[PDB]
Amino acid sequence: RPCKYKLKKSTNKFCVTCENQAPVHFVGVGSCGSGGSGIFLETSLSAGSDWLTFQKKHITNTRDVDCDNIMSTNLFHCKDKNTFIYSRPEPVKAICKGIIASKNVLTTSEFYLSDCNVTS
Repeated sequence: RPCKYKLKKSTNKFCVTCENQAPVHFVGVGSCGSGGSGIFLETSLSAGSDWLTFQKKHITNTRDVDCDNIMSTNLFHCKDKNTFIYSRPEPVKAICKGIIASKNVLTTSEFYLSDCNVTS
């Protein structure tokens, strides 16, 4: 038990940013949230990371998270929240095709969304 968190689950699409035919940034859940401010509280995988690590960061092919055993995983850092996407890599990567412009579109399908938010 690393920290204390509250129970949040949903089932919906997600928004991201494609850069060189692969999504290297998260944007939002069921919508695309505008980035036109000096905010830096996000992971910002655009500079110093890739799509190849974006997957391991907050996506899984099997939700095994209980928000009490993540002391054993890479997420032991006691963050304020995280947003786990239970999907395959295909419906995430293939949202874009030929895009170099650092942009994507919101998905259309409904995936298992697994948030967990801190409770002090």
